[PDB]
Amino acid sequence: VARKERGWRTVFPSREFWHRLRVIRTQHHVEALVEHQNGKVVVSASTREWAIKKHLYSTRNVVACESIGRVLAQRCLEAGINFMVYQPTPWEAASDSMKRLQSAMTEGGVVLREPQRIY
Amino acid sequence: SPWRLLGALCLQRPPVVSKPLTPLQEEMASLLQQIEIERSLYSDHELRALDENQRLAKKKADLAQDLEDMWEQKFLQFKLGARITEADEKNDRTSLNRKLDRNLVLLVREKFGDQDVWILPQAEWQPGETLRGTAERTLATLSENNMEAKFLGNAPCGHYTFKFLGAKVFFFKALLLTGDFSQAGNKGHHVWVTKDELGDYLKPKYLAQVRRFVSDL
Amino acid sequence: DSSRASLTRVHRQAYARLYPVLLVKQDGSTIHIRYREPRRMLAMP
Amino acid sequence: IPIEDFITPLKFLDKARERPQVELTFEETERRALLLKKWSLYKQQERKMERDTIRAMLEAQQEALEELQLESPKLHAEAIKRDPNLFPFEKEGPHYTPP
Amino acid sequence: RRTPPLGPMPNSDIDLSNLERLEKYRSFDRYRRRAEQEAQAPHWWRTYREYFGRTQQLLERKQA
Amino acid sequence: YKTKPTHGIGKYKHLIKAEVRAINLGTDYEYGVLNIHLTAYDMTLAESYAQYVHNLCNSLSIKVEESYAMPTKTILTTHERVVQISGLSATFAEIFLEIIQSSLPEGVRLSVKEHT
RNA sequence: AGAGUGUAGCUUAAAAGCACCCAACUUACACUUAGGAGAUUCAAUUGACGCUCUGA
Repeated sequence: VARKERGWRTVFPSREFWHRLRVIRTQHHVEALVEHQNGKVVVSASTREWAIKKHLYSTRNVVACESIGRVLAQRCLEAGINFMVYQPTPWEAASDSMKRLQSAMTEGGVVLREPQRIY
Repeated sequence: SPWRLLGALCLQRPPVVSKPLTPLQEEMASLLQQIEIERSLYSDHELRALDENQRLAKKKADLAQDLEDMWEQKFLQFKLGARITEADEKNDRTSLNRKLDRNLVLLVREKFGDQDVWILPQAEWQPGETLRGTAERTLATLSENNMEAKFLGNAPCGHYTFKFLGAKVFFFKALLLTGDFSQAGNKGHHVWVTKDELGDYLKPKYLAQVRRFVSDL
Repeated sequence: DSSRASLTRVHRQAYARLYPVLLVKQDGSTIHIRYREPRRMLAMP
Repeated sequence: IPIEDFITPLKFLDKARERPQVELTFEETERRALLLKKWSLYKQQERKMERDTIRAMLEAQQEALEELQLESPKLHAEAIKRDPNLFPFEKEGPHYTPP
Repeated sequence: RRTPPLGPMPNSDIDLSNLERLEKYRSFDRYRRRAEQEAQAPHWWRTYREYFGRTQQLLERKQA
Repeated sequence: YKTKPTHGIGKYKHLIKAEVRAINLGTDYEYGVLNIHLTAYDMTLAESYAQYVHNLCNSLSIKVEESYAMPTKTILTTHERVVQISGLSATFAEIFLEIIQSSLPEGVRLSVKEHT
């Protein structure tokens, strides 16, 4: 029922969501965020974290993104969050590690598409 | 202050022979030849080898080996010029063919009175002389030959100033195009050095620091 | 460092085989080159 | 005249049937992977070496021009002057067998 | 009637005479990174944010 | 707006340069445009060495105007690659040329010829 | 002998981020994608290990 910021049509990304999944792939680390429109990071999962980093071979590969997708999805089911928006750039859309990340999220339990606002 | 005005030069030989490969470069080169073959597209040499013996099997059922054999024996005809005139000599330090795959540097004994120093070859300049022309005069003076070198610019390369009367020492860098180095068994003490003997022949701080502008590769 | 620009491969894809045929122009100077029909040595008269 | 030679020859179309077979094993691609990994190691160490040489020699020549400037204020003006002998500058690549 | 800016203007310190000597954004992603960093900084104009807003561990971890 | 202190906060055309002899005047000296021809009997060593030159030049902050190639010749075939360069220093002429000298693979020659 | 000292290239980063390299698309570059390598000199804020500058 709550408002989404409907506007922002000339600017990337759109602010029309309640929760956004924002992947930050650095040189060394894959990072995954779940945010509000406020910018309040609700649920994160980075490989800069000893609980997940030590079970990985390399913190940047497709295995790192499937791992951070399983871990992020399990962390978000227990936060009462079931609907994100993931809006990628058209090269990051067609990357293998984000297709593997999205398949990890959808198989985890999270639908990557928000329901409409009830007016 | 009376400055003892000193110019010099650091002479270079470009290697005519290429360096040998790393064994890791051997495995990578072999791998690139394999995967290079794997993506090629029907060379006529095998079209004149593969289907031709199929058609000869069809004719016998009812020459590429000579080309390869002639190429093999003609490969056995011309012996290669050996890349190592380096270990057989082992003491021809004055000769220009001491090494072939590395750079070679001219390096001359000088006997002074207060000193007695093995020195990268110098000259004495005049304020009327150009520093590049100081090094050009340095070329055909000390060796007494008919070489052909080549400079690059009036930019210097390495400066070292020692006193005991002020002084300064300027190090340029030349490059041998060719050489008509006549009578290589000179009375002078020029020695060609790869890199390692420069830390052997040259001890002090004005001479153990030449290799930081010697093109080491 | 005379081996950096040597570890190559044909960067095209519509290319046939090439073979490491040693070439001499006139001077007894052998260079490894790739040419059609696997020759071993060359000399230009 | 804009005539180049990147145009592909027409014969490379029809008989493309000599090698459709590309099969390998596990350990062949493992050793191929170790060659790419350790070869990027080797090449990275190489450009660390060359970057060290450009840094060392470039600071060497800048320190040299500073000392030549402060010990001769009429020679660093001509040390910057360029040579007209570097228009037709050439060097052929190295060989194997000396003549 | 120009009035002078209150704080420092953006795009001031990078504004040089030789832009072709300045290395550029080769991508879209780097501009998105720097651009989000400039979004999060406190500014002096009116912005959207005003209105809508030990050693053994590294030892065993490195060996681990 | 023209009277507000944030006037011209959104302007950008001074930040894009949306648009030959040598410059050797009195102290700051630099070559004009150049040409570096690479001739070889190999497409591979000439193309790949032109790559190594071009990535050196981008790794040493040099304007590289073009990197085109010249047509071949019926002879064996001789291949050429032209990698243009504009603007060097006194030290950087020497230090820049010594690496191109000291990195040639096999029999491929150079040229520091200029334009026209 | 003294002085300045000190995280991988750079950091008023605290084991990070940019830098960097190979492979692929590109003539090539660039983008992008797949990978790779990385470090807080050694002991108790302090001394001693390595570098730079000034000395003989």
